Amino acid sequence: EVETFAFQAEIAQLMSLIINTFYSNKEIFLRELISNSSDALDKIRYESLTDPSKLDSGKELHINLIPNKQDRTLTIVDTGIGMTKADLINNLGTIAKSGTKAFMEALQAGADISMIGQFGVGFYSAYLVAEKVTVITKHNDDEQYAWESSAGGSFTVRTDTGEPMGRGTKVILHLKEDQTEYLEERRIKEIVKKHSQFIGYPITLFVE
Amino acid sequence: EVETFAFQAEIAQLMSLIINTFYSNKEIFLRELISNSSDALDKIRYESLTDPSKLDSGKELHINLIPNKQDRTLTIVDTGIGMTKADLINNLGTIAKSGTKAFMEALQAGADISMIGQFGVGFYSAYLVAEKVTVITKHNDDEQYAWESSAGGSFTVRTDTGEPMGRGTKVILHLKEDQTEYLEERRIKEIVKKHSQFIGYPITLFVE
Ligand SMILES: CC(C)N(C)S(=O)(=O)c1cc(-c2n[nH]c(=O)n2-c2ccccc2F)c(O)cc1O
Ligand SMILES: CC(C)N(C)S(=O)(=O)c1cc(-c2n[nH]c(=O)n2-c2ccccc2F)c(O)cc1O
Repeated sequence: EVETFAFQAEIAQLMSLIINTFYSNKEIFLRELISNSSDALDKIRYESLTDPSKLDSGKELHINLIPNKQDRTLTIVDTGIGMTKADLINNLGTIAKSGTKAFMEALQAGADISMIGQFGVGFYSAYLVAEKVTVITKHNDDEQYAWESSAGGSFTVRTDTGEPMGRGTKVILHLKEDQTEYLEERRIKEIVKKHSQFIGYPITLFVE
Repeated sequence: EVETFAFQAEIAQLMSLIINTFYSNKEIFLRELISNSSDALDKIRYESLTDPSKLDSGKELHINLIPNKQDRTLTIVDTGIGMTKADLINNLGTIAKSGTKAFMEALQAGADISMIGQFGVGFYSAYLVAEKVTVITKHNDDEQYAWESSAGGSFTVRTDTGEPMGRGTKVILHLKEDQTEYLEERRIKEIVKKHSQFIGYPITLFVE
């Protein structure tokens, strides 16, 4: 059922860098994930102009933010194009290798972790606030997969023998014990207001 | 040979806004075009991981900046994925309509023309410095096309019965009489240094 993969050397090095560097402006993770959601939503919206049958798996194009104080998780849901088994494993491993090298070269030359997105490696900023990340994704042309990683050099991929979602990506952030502020309504609102105000899709913050 | 199209109402309105608004920080056009080149280069690099035969039309992934004082043109060449007849006409017309609406709504609420890229309509900033724009593009799965526009509500598309380029996009900016500074070596270098320093591809400024 569950397949285990070692991260490429440079990616594993970037994650250790993000987990061990003292950096207080951790809030940047939300903008990076929202921006990735928005790009998946654009990818599906564009593919639907030439082939209107790609919106069969969901007509609605949006982003949902779901805090869960009990489970200590923050979930970012989108109905974007989603990702295939190949994207999760190979594709987002090969494209990452290039940008990871450039970003660490930049940080060496005194750059900021807040610049991570300029290198296409914005996802890894989730390890600033999360101890484990679970990604549930579904692309039209493949099955539903669960990607998971607590860093430490490896990630797992399995078929999601769980509740089905129509086309999209659901990112589950299992927060570190001291990062519970990102489960607070006014805090999420504050971050979204200052970093993701100009997103071309509706962003709905869920209440508890 | 030559097909003439009317721009969608909102796009034609955005171009009039950019051509008529007094705005001195015109230099932003270069970053917007370079960033679009870089995204075309990423699109081809990613499509080449799953299908290595897409790099048959050129192995090299780069951006070339070519000033021509005689012709009063600045050319931005890339070897990115390129664009089809459909992209030039329909696809980049429909996706633009959404972002154009959002950007003008933002500018009404006191936003800056320098924010144009956040709306995916960064291309139209070329009309800050250019009186006419010629786009020569070539995608693997279509022929070579020439797109042209001096704004004024219309653009032209024709098959390029000219010298063939392998996969990519070549943007030719016919500069306004008072925008010749963008043909100067030190000026282009200055703009590239401060706005496009973290591009994941080699940018070569051509000498004259
Ligand atoms: C496991 C993966 C590392 N992520 C959770 S992710 O990349 O941050 C991420 C990816 C997508 C996504 N779906 N389809 C698609 O193309 N993308 C995508 C978008 C932009 C860049 C790279 C990408 F693949 C998303 O909707 C949200 C995300 O948080
Ligand atoms: C006529 C068109 C309006 N442009 C000259 S452009 O969009 O600025 C522009 C487009 C491409 C391009 N080639 N393939 C591709 O997908 N793109 C693309 C990239 C990003 C966004 C939208 C896009 F189509 C490019 O390499 C350079 C550009 O200056």
